[PDB]
Amino acid sequence: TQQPIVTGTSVISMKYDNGVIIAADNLGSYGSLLRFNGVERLIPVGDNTVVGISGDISDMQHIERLLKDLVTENAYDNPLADAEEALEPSYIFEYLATVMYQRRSKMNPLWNAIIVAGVQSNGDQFLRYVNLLGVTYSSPTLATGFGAHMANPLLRKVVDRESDIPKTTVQVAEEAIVNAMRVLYYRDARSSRNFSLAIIDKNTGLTFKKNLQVENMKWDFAKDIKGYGTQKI
Amino acid sequence: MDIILGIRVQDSVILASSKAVTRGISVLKDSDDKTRQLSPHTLMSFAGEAGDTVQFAEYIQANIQLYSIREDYELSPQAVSSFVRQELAKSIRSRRPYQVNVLIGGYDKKKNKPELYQIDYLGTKVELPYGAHGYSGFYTFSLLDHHYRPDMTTEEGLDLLKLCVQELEKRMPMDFKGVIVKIVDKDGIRQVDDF
Amino acid sequence: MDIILGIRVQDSVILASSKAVTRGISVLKDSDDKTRQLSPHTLMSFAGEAGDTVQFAEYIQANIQLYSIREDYELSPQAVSSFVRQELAKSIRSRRPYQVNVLIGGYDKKKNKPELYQIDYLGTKVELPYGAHGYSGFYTFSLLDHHYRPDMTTEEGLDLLKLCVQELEKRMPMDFKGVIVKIVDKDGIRQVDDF
Amino acid sequence: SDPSSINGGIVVAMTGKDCVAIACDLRLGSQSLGVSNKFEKIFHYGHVFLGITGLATDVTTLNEMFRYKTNLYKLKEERAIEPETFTQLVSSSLYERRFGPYFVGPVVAGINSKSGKPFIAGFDLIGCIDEAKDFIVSGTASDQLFGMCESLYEPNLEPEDLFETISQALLNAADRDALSGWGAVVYIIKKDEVVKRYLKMRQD
Amino acid sequence: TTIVGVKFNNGVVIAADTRSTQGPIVADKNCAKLHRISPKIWCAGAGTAADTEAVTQLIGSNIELHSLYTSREPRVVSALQMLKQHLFKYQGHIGAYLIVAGVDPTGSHLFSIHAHGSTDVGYYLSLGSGSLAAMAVLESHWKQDLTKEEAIKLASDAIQAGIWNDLGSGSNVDVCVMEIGKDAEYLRNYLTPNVREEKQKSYKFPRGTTAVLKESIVNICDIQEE
Amino acid sequence: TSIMAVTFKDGVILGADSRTTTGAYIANRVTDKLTRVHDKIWCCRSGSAADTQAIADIVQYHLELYTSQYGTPSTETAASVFKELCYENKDNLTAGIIVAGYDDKNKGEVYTIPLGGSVHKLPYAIAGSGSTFIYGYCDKNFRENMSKEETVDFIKHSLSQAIKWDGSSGGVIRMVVLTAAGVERLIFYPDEYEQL
Amino acid sequence: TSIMAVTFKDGVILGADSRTTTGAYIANRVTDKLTRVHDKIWCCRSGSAADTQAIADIVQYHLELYTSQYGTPSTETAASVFKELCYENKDNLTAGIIVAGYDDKNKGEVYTIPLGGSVHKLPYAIAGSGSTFIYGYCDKNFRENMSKEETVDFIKHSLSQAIKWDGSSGGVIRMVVLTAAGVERLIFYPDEYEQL
Amino acid sequence: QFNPYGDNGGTILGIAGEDFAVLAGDTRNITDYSINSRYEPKVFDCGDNIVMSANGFAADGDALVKRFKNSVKWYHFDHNDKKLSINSAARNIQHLLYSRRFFPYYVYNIIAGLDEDGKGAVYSFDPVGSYQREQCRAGGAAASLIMPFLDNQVNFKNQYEPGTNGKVKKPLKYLSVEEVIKLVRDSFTSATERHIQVGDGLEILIVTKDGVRKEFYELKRD
Amino acid sequence: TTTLAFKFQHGVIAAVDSRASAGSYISALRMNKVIEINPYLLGTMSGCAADCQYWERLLAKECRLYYLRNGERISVSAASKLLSNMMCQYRGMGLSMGSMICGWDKKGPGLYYVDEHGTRLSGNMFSTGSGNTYAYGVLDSNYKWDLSVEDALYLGKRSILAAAHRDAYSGGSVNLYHVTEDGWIYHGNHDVGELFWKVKEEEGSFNNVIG
Ligand SMILES: [Mg+2]
Ligand SMILES: [Mg+2]
Ligand SMILES: [Mg+2]
Ligand SMILES: [Mg+2]
Repeated sequence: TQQPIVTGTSVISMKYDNGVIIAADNLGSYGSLLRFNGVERLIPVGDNTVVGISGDISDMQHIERLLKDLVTENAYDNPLADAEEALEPSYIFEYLATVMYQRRSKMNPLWNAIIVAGVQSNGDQFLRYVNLLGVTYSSPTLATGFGAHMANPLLRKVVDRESDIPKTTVQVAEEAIVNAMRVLYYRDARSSRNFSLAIIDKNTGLTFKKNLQVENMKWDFAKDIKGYGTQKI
Repeated sequence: MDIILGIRVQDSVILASSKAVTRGISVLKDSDDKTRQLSPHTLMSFAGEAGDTVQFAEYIQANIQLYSIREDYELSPQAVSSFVRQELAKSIRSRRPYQVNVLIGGYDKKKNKPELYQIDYLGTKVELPYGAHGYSGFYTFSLLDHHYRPDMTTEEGLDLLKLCVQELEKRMPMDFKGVIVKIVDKDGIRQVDDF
Repeated sequence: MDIILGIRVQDSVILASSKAVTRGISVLKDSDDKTRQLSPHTLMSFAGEAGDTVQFAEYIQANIQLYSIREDYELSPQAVSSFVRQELAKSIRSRRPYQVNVLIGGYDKKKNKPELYQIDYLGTKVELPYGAHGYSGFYTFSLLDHHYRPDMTTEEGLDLLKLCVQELEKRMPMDFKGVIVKIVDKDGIRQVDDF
Repeated sequence: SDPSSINGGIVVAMTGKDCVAIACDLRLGSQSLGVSNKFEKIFHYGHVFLGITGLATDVTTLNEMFRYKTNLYKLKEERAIEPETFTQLVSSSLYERRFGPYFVGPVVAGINSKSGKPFIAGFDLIGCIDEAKDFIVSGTASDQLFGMCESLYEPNLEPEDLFETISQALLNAADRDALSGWGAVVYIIKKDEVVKRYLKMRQD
Repeated sequence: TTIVGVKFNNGVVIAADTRSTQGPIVADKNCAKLHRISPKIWCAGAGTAADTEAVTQLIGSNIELHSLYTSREPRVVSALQMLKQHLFKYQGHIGAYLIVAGVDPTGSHLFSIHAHGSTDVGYYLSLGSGSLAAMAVLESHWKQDLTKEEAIKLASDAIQAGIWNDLGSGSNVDVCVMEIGKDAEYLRNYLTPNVREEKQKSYKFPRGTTAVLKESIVNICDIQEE
Repeated sequence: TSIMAVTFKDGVILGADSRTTTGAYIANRVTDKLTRVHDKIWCCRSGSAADTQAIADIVQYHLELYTSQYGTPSTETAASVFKELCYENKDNLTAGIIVAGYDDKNKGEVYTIPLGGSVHKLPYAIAGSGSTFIYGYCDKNFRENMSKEETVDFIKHSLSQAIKWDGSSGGVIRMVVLTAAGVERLIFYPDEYEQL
Repeated sequence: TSIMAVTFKDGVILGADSRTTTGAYIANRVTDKLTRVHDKIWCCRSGSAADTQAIADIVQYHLELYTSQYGTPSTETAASVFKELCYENKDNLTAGIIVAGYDDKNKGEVYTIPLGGSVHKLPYAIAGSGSTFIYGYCDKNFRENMSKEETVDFIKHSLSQAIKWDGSSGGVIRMVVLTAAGVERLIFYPDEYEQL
Repeated sequence: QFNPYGDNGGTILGIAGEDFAVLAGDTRNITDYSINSRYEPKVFDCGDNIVMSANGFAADGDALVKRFKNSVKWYHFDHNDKKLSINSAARNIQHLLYSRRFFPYYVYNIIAGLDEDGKGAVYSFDPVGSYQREQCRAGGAAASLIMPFLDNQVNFKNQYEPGTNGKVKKPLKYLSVEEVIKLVRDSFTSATERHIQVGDGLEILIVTKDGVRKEFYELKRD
Repeated sequence: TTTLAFKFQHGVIAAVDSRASAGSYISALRMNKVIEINPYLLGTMSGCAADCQYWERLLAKECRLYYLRNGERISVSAASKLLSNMMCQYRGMGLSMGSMICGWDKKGPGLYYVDEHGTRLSGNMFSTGSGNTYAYGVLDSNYKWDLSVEDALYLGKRSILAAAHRDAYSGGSVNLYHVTEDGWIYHGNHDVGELFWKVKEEEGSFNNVIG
């Protein structure tokens, strides 16, 4: 049993017609202190999977190394490591999900909430969640922490059920994700303006976007707000 | 001060109450009478926290005796029980409640009927053919449920009461030093001196 | 399983042990024998936490019976008591101690002397002319201090024991359902079937 | 310990066509011990019926309180109180003990003598009003009652059909509650006649 | 619970869901969370439901008396000030979390009030367990110079977000529109997107199914003449 | 919260962020923490919003009544009323207030009233959860008798850093300028102050 | 405690105060918190002195053994050994360490290892109880590729403020300069840095 | 402090017919007041004509189901591809559960299938391993809402025959699969109305001698 | 819960209720609280049903293995002791079990009470559960050794009824068992609701209850 120290907030994601999108801000908070501003919390595994992690950063760095070791180990005595026997999103997830549940079963968890996003060999979209308890679930939209409360409602307006996925384009999905990240910046006290976004498409592959910023913000209406009730000046 | 039983038969109410009083690990008394006469035809037995029981009982007694003198009239057992209930319901939300459970055995001279009321320290009142407080009912109610009739004589009620006490004496861990038995009927209140 | 008394008279040791066993608010048994014969001339009575008492007693019994067979010889009451003490002293610093108090009444055939040992669950051993565990001594020791002689007969010891039980029955809040009395002398161990 | 579940008991109320129904079990206990099988939890003040679950002493106390208040209401207003008005009185009376509440779950039932409109209402312990069209539940088996009522109930039932519906809702809910049962009473209420029926049920 | 408030061109609109819960159980599926303080001052309440009513009634009573005394129409700042001073006094023990909105001779106003007594001003607000779902919608679609129709749309869309996404919120959407120089229009069940589907079976019993022990007529009438 | 009040040549300027949090949720991102208790006596509030609002309202009432009887009160007098409330009710309050005001006689003055209810007159004062991160910056960059533009830049730069590091602080930077000329409100948005 | 490590053009400089407290008592006013784990790899220690000393000793042992087998280790490698100890034993440790070192290939590098056992490579790092007060100052005044004299002034000024505000920090300012030229120790006394 | 357990809500229901059996459960997964998924299957086909649902803490439920499916696999290997009877599966699961008596699988489990005589069967478990065969059993969040209804409409409890007035009970006539499915749907529709953790969708698995069949129905999404 | 068992002239009777509760909610109306260890041995169940089921089924294993090794049926005394010894291993770990072991062996009919504490008591009559006090009252006042099988069955049946009525956590149905030297004989499941009214009429008891 522990307590998280350096933490990473929401990770948000959704499925669209040809793939998945996932995003997460570049902040490593130390309680209320916004300590580290250059933290990458989206970690690609090969060219078909991106693992987004929230929660304890030291545990994230540990998981990051497990995945890096997983890639190395898969290549061992494997002539088809860059082909038919390459790592799949479902393999990577199930491995993590096994580790998370085992760690909680020893009462020494990895204090994280993880979302594995990717595209399978047959072109199917993969999006599934797992956390420190070893709890798993899948949905057209997934988000961790605050994203679960604020992002999902917005993303579910685009893809409310499974049948909406083919109707949703990458431009619409990316737009919804980017809007959600802006909302989280407005309302999550442990968020940052800077974030990373990754798209895994079954045609165009893995597009990893770094150094993104929340833009088109509304603040001007603040000038008119005065006092807390009766004050006019 | 834990065991108090009551049984309403044809023409009387019988109250049985233990004789033991314990302070610490020592039984101080084995002849304690856990009862007060509220009026000539109304008897109240009591059990609960030390001190509170007698103080409450005597306070009720004083109030009923005051009423009796003021109106030159004996209140019905029902009226007395309602007064007592209100006092306990009043007491439960006080700064320091009176932790007292009571049985009120009375003979209504107007209706010519015996009446037994069971009231706990919260002010929970119920009229019953037979009743008890604390764990007393756990041992005795199965026997009373089986043997009790509403047309029982006083002598049959006493025999059923003896069986209830014998079961208590067998299966209860605590020694309550037997019981004092009192009968409430049309002629008033009397004590069964051999039980 | 709370009351165990012992008294060493001229030519024998007498152990008196209550018959009650209580689970929750119900007395399950009123004929329980809280004793084990360790050897032909050594008897051990016991009291403490439920389960531990019998398990410990039987474990000791097995060990003494094993010794008896191996050496074709009966250990002295002193030797047995020392063995028992060590086991309890060992037990008190264990992960889960055995919460058991014992009295060991034995007749030493070599010295031709009765011997009573009192050992509590900590491994506190004392040889006494009379002993008890828990609160039993609080009621009985004043009588034993007054009436006890070392030249008492077995019959006088039993009479003094009856007085101790009567005082317990009067002033103890708990009903322990009387006692089983056993005598340990040169001829071995026997039970007094009327007490 | 939990005051709302020491004595046990349930009440349920339903609306029908030009009628209402209110029903209650008869049990009173001290946790595991059954004490009385004649502890009725429904009372009436004129043509307004009030069912009260929860701590028995408060049930008795509140009945005596509302008897007091409705008797004065009538002397001053020169008319019997109506269910809508009484509902507000119960709410008011409970909230005046906001920080020392009565541990109860009241249920009002009746028919407005002027409009003829059926009325039922439920409250929490500090008087929050739930004015439902369909049914109201209260007690230790409220979850069970919600489940029965939600499936058995249908609107605009006739008096003799409503009786069967409410009776079965109560009975089967009580048979899944350790602290409810030992008998049951049902009131069938119409604008100028009320029938009270005691039900036969298992006594365990 | 999910309640919101949205300012617009010539007034203000508030909205709320209709679900009331006791833990995970739904006590009432069509609760009324929009309360009237005065004709053109309405509030929506979250938190302890008996407290949101009690406090809204009390202040509404005193507001009405104040209006009669001063021969003036009540102001929102008056309700706001009376509410917060009452709530502050009880140090959060009165679990009332309110959004107060209305129009008065001064103009149109929108405030929020927390149980400890703190107040806030804004053009758009949300409160309750579904406030985060609602606020997400408000932050995505709110703009300056909204029209009455745009504001009602935004308001009800924000409540819907709570209905669907929050387990503590559900059933229907209530709305009240308070425009300047007009009567306030209370739109009970403005939206009804959660009607129960027809059941597969009728559970109407045959008459005589229930076992009966006794029957009797209950005398509800008074003591009769003659 | 991040708040500060700074005296300069022509008077005094109050500065504040606009974020109010309930845990990690931003309950209000456009809060006005610059509160008026008199024409040219304002305060910056930190701590329990309920407590600081209730205090400020009572103070405004006292100074309004003072003015009716004895004319315009001093900034010192205002600070004394704040202190009297905060000190006598310290067991039931969580309020960290900075009082700033302009007289013609005394000019710009700043008083800080921390948790205990003590009073401290200062050239400038900082407070709130985000003040911790700018103690060094503010100590190094403060000068007495700065110009209006210099003081605005100082507050803007300071709160910019407090916002940067403190998660409890953020939103816009509000400022209120108190001089002989009158009362001027200023506002600075994220795109302006973040790039400093 | 107040500690920091800053990279510059020619390499890296570690800086620290010298105060160790047991409550409000200063147990040691001349502590050396700048610890050597290898010739040109040093660390700054914060947290439990027992824990940080035990860790630093084990690390020094690992790097000494590493050097015997594989030659001079990298600063990254040193940080990894620190991390491995701090992460795997996080339940029983209270250590906040900054690792700084000089390679000829990589030049000056700084790694910070906070409580959890995470690692963060940075241009500069600050830590200790007194670091809180200089987040703003350090962010505003840091530049990349400073000269030795500029970097010494930056550290001196920064820790000066940390000491000024933090009661847990004080004494002298120790510094260690790591360059191709070698290892230079510096010290600055109160009369020097207090008047800054 | 770390709490290894959690509550993912959900409600399940198993009913045994004369020659069939059903195991139903909602598809909603939740934590606290948030929805995780509107469609996260909870009832599984484990093979050998057995269906299973572990309701409660999803992680332990997924682990138990995973283990049982594995126990079926190894039963085939070890015993010459013999079919695992429903009663044998039940006893096996008891031992899977009791292996964690001191750190249980926080789930109430149900399995359904056919016995060796071809009759419908449902077995119900508690978190620690006790089990027993039943005709009707609802488990999970809204179990208390549903079970009274089933006592009434399946076993005809408290229902007597008109005219006799409580002297003659309503006879226990067998129910058809279509009749059972109606009671299942009405059970979940009612539960959805009054329980916040129940909703989104209903998935039913029907077991007959012909095999396992699925049926899905929408539920309210509020 | 309510369970009892007693020895008599022609063997031992074992009677139990059928209710299971999760707080106030009745989770089970029909729960088998008797464990058919083997054709000559019965076990009651009190407390954790899991622990009762597991350990008593494990006892059955040991009793069967005993018979195979020794070619002779195990005694009730030995069987009861194997069980108590299993309990003593998880002494303090949190098991909850209260069971009477009923059987017939060489020494005649046998009855032993065994609880998680490792306690092991021989006796003619036992009763466990939240409603044991009610059951004891009926038993103590009507029990004889000279009882007929018919009367004895009724006694155990009636004693559970007494508990089912008064105890809130006892009820549902009554399961009867009669243990002979040729093995145990099941005497059916008896709904309490139906049994109550039946007994009330025939016996005249429960006068206070209206029917
Ligand atoms: Mg019962
Ligand atoms: Mg240490
Ligand atoms: Mg210092
Ligand atoms: Mg909802």
